[PDB]
Amino acid sequence: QGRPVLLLPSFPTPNGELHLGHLSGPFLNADACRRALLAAGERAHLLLGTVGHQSQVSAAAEAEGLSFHELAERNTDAIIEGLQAAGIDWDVFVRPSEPAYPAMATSVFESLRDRGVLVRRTEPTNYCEPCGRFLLEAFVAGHCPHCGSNQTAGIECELCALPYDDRDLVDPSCATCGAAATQRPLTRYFMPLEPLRDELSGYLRGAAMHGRLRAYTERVLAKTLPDLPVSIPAEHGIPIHVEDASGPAEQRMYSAFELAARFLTALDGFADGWEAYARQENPRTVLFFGFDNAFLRAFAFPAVLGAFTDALPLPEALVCNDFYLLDGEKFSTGRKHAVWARQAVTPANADQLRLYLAATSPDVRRRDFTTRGYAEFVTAELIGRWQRRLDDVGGRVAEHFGGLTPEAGGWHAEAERFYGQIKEFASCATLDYLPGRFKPRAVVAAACAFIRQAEDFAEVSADATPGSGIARTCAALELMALRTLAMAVWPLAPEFGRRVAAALGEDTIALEPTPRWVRPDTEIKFATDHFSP
Ligand SMILES: Nc1ncnc2c1ncn2[C@@H]1O[C@H](COS(=O)(=O)NC(=O)[C@@H](N)CCC(=O)O)[C@@H](O)[C@H]1O
Ligand SMILES: [Zn+2]
Ligand SMILES: [Zn+2]
Repeated sequence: QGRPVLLLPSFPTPNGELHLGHLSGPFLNADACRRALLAAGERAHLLLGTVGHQSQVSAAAEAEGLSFHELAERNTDAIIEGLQAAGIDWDVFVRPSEPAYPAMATSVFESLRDRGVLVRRTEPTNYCEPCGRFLLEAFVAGHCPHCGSNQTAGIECELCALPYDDRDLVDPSCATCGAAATQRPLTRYFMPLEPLRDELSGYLRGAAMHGRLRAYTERVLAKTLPDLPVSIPAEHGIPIHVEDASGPAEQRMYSAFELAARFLTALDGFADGWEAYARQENPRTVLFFGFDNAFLRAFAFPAVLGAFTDALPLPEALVCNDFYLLDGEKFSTGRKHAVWARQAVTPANADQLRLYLAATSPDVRRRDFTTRGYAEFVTAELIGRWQRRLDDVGGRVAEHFGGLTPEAGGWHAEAERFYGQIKEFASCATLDYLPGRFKPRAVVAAACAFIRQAEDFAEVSADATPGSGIARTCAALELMALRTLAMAVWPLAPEFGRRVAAALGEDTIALEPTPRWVRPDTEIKFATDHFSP
């Protein structure tokens, strides 16, 4: 397949900086996926941005005193710096004020309205008379009807992500003044999703996702599908005129409806013409997101995108994660419970921190970050054992082979077994970086177990008869194993992988199931200080 791969992590909301939970979720997942795809010889492009309108930015802008626009651009700068600190690369980044964006968003609404996909509905909607505003998205507080959580923003429940109508939010209240909501009639544009039930079912049946997300899609599809809000009264946003409206006629595009337009604006800038590129290159698209975005990315995004265009296939894989915890409580921008990326990530610890977030990847469970757990990983595992193998193999190559990589001679049983272990590690790495079954956590665990297998084999190498062919084989295998480690961890620790690679005399290592020998006579000198405690 010569198809290019589009990696589309969630566009972070520019109401703050990124914390380590963000990194541990869609951003490290998408960057490591991209890197493994490049290492396997594919074309891979990560599309990013903070473009769009989220009501959280408007609300944060009120409190902070700034305008929506100032606050989004300021936080976009900070988000960009944290991503670069963590080694997250991108092929395009769409800022909140991208001039070509509103045309794109408007094109999607008008094209859906004109083709009959949308409706205008009038219903009683929560309103705050003292504040003088309708109570929706981030401006309403209340409880999810499915799970009872109060971690909501109108139709979005952070805990279960199960959809529901605005009028179903339990115990609504003004999120600004606390007053219990009353009501007012309002007329808004909606996109019904229940007509699309068969298309969405079929689309998701053929998409790749893990079982936790699959079972979520089944719970969603076990009830009727709410209408997706399209328009909304708000101070900021892409304008939408609502005809024959009870309530304000001049409204805005609801953020959830913007998802398709955010994607295509990014692709348009990356390709200089998104629609020609889509039809001529037939890209594969891979989504990365946290579980609070599960409805938005498994349902609302394909629904809107697929009704707008067929120039590109809908995303073939959905790489969903749960929330990273900090000392047992979720990383939270709002609640200011966080370790911030700009403050904590340095060139010296980027590789080891990415390795640790992957070793603890909150893939199907919320998992915990503590500074203790992280520090012990660095010193005991990465230094105490990964660094140790490099040194042990390196110094014994110096001691017994004049620092040159020997050429494998004959074999015996212990070499068979170790080579077979090298094959199982290499195989885990090629498979578990795949978009279709992305599990970096298993690659790190396979690395740790492999280091221990290599520690056993060092005993075998130490006891081979000096000067013999089997002694050469053992050393060639020990080098082959370190070459395979650098191959296997490169997507997560690219600087560490590149440095071990160059000590083995290679500028790049293909990501592949077949282990390779180190070139005989290659001078072997490893650095002693890859990681920093
Ligand atoms: N503690 C945590 N651990 C692990 N992942 C976490 C996380 N907190 C957030 N996330 C995930 O990080 C992604 C971005 O988070 S976010 O800034 O709040 N923005 C949003 O959720 C939506 N505004 C994205 C809209 C879009 O994609 O266009 C989102 O995919 C979110 O799910
Ligand atoms: Zn109020
Ligand atoms: Zn819920």
